[PDB]
Amino acid sequence: VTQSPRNKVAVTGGKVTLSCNQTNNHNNMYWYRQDTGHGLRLIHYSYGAGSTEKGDIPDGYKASRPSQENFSLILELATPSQTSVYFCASGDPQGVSYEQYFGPGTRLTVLEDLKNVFPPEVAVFEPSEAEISHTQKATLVCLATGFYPDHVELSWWVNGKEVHSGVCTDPQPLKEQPALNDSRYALSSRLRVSATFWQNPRNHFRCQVQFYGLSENDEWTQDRAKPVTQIVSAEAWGRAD
Amino acid sequence: MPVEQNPPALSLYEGADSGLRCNFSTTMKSVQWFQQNHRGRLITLFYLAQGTKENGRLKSTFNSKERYSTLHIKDAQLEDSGTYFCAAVNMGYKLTFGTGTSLLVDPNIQNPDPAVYQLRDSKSKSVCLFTDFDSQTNVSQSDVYITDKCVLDMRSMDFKSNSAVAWSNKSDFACANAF
Repeated sequence: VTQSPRNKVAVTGGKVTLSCNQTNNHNNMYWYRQDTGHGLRLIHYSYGAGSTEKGDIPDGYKASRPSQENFSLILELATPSQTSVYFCASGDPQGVSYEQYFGPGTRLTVLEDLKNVFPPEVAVFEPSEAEISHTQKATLVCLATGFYPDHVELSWWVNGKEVHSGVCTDPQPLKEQPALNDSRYALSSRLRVSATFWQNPRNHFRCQVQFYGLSENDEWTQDRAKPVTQIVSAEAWGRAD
Repeated sequence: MPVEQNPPALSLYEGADSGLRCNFSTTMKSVQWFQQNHRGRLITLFYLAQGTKENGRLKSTFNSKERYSTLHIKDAQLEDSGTYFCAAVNMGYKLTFGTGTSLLVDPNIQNPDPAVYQLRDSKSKSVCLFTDFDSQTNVSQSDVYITDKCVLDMRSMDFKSNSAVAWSNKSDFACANAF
């Protein structure tokens, strides 16, 4: 089950269409939204090609099943309460099984104004000589700051290849101004390597932050750079010191 | 509620076992268990119409008559962290979701040595690192920011460590008075 787009920023009152495609030839398709304290709740479903049915919470949404494969969710007039993670699913009623097959989810943010959208600033902080001397290990820190909405994907790249060990990223981004509504966010990550690996100047370290923002089709007439979906990186070379 | 999950949250140590519970208000036809990791993907662990099933280190039981389902995790690994959802199909054939059990797997720190280090920017904002503390340590705390902890696995050395970060733009900020 696939979903498109995977991330979307929309304005209050704008029209949003979320698409779902399945290759399982299942008669049933479903649209859910996930929210804290509610698990996943059914919005609309379809018991076959050309037809749609209201789910538990249909208000503010329409659905379209133009073929056996496609099921779309339409927000004619997006409202901030529709900010959520949307999951599409398929299921086969022909057999005895009630099992459902889920898409990867679509993160939607509905904002009153697109001027609140900001990409992150990214900085890499080099290891402490005190940590190296005491532990013969070296921790680099990546800091992604000032972004909005709060979803980014941070990864570490060493000598041009993504690393999958020695890393951890904060469970959640933090609010830079907790008292403020529409506060920008910060997120950090650590990469820990051996002291001898960090000390080698042939080794290159880069922190990459994938940000999901505006699309090409969004209008932008402000002075600052358009906060489109983009990748913001910071890098450091190893050094003996 | 129709589908109730217990506990709401769970902390466990690597290598430990735990049993998750799910209770129903009505007769259910089936249960589906999921793990949702940090990446947000809903991964099916089990689908059961009755009895018990095994999936690697996981085991699940469904009892429609007694209105419950269980999910057991053996020898917990760091990858088990995430939210575990229980969802069941009613006599109306609709899949109803529980609100999830949030599971966090903590490492067993072999040689705790809580330490605060100062790191400078690779370019021309100060950053403090708190690291190597045991998993029983809770990281607390206007112009200063302190993150929650995370565990990293230096697999090349079969070594795991906890850390948190603090930073500020303010002049009066020092790592001695940060955590």
